[PDB]
Amino acid sequence: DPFTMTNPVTVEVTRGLLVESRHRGAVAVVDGDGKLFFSLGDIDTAVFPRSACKAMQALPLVESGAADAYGFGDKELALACASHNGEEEHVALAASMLSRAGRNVEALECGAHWSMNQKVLIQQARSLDAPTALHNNCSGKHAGFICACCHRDIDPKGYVGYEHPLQVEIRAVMERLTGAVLGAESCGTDGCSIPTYAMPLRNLAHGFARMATGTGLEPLRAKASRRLIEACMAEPFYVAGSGRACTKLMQIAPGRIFVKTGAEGVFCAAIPEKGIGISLKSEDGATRAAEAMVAATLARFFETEETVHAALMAFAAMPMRNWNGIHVGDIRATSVFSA
Amino acid sequence: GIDPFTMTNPVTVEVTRGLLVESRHRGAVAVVDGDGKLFFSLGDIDTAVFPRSACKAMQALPLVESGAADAYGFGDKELALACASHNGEEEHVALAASMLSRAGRNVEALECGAHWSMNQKVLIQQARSLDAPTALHNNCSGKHAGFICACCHRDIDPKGYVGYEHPLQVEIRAVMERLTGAVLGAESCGTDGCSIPTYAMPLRNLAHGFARMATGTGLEPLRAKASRRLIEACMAEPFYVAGSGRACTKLMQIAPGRIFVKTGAEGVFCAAIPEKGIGISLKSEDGATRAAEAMVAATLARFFETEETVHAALMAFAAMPMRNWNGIHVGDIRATSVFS
Ligand SMILES: [Cl-]
Ligand SMILES: [Cl-]
Ligand SMILES: [Cl-]
Ligand SMILES: [Cl-]
Ligand SMILES: [Zn+2]
Ligand SMILES: [Zn+2]
Repeated sequence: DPFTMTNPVTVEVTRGLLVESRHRGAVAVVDGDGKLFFSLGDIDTAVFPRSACKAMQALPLVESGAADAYGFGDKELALACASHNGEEEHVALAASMLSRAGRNVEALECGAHWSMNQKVLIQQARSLDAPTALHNNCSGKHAGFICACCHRDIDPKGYVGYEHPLQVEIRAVMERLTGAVLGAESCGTDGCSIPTYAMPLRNLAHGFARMATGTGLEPLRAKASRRLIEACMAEPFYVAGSGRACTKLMQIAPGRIFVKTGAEGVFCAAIPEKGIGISLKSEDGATRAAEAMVAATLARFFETEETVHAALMAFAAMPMRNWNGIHVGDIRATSVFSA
Repeated sequence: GIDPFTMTNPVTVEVTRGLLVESRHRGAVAVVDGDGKLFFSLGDIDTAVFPRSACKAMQALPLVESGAADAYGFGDKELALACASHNGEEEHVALAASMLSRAGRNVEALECGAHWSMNQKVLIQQARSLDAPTALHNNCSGKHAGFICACCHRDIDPKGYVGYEHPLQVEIRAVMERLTGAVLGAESCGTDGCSIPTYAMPLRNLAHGFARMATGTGLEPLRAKASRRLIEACMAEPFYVAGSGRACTKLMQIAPGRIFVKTGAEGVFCAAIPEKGIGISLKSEDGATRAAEAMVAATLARFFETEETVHAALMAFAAMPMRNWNGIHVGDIRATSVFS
């Protein structure tokens, strides 16, 4: 009988001299042609990408012509690809995207939530009675969905539904990019009420490598993919925002590194100039582990660019300080990433 | 005297989405009776684990044994707060402030630092009413008020009470060694979130320590009495141990007066069932609170299988639904069959 191997320990969290907690996980690094550069752990069992694949889901917004018809630039494209903090800049831009399609917050079907970022949440609490759908981290993606529908005269009502034309189109796009089979059996409902399709990490990484390089893509999809990847790297605040790893990681080497977090410990990334796509998951779903793992994986490709490498290693290995500012331990990606 | 077998910890908690397991947690559980006999276990219960806040009731023994709690007229709410990782609600803050003032001190005596509530609803209330939190809002402020009170009652200068060789920390090591039978020293010590020592020890020893506090077995009369007072106070005033929305408080409302529980940072739980002579400790390998919560409920449930209403209420913590922002059920967080 075959079985699945136990995932290796990818991240340790120390206190004093001891490992206090440990995370296991898996990483796939795939080039534009589909060759596996590097991997750790189980890259074949299907994993939910959650928000990490928002740039794939943003392809309808661009390919439909809607982004151009509505005058969207890199900030709107980045927001369409974002799990944003719900800061005022994000909420205003989502509202503007909807308004250009003749719609408003009432068209959003994602629901509302308070910021998961503590400083932004404090700001929101002090200025709002309750968040609205615009504050949802997925509001730019859903504004992008609504814009793709309205530009094409598709009724956006029910755009979250499995057989709404928008979800039909997103399945076709993601199957083409990743080569995975996306069906009801491997589908769940995402935090924002749209389908999320579990697929192998190997396929997810391959899909990001294709977006990053154009390999295997028809001309319009290759061009739209470049636009999205470049918009995210050009306006990284709009992908995440203040205090956030995705934003800071895309400020290390401006215009060269694409990253995107997903809920439950997922990260996707790409390095266009190296032809590389990356996907990963921390087995237990911890964000702190996925962040350390994506920085340590990226660092493998910048070892001779000392300033970039040092900045990535500062996310791969990070100090923890207590409320008095005393160093108590570290969160560190393990040696499997440098071997 | 060869070395024990190494172990990979089993999957104790699954998090599903749709038809699939989305995330998984591994961990370990020790259940020990008052005599030190191992009653049930899963995973590695012998490698040292930091208990973090889960052992606050052990650290509260100086407050009671010194005579300070009685000298200051404290009741169960103050004892519970001394044992608490509280939410920083107004009642917790006011009670820590009055424990300090009854000892002739104030917020400036606290050496733990300040933080915003880890509970989101309380955070929102704090943000709307405060420019910044103070040390009284720290989840450990009742414990640290207890420390300061223990010092002041005995005319021990509380300044520097976080330090490794302050008399209070010397006393805490002696208490915790007696209760747990573990060796506590600098090599197995770290600094806690509140700046005091935290000592790694095997889950087996931590569970035994809670079984001893719960039963009195192996303890001298004053320590057995003080331990009863602390465990009873937590069960009597469980809001003061944690607060609104919190697992420790809700778990202590299932079977009033019968189940003691306490969370610790990084996925630790300790528990006791005094009437059954049982102490419990556990850790999620990755540190996730959601896993530790499911594990403590599934472990407790094994002791109440013939008490259907208590069992059902515990099972609702062992397997909990997850809903998205629209209220749609997306999956569940469930303790696995290793608990059966
Ligand atoms: Cl969700
Ligand atoms: Cl294509
Ligand atoms: Cl800490
Ligand atoms: Cl004793
Ligand atoms: Zn979403
Ligand atoms: Zn503490």
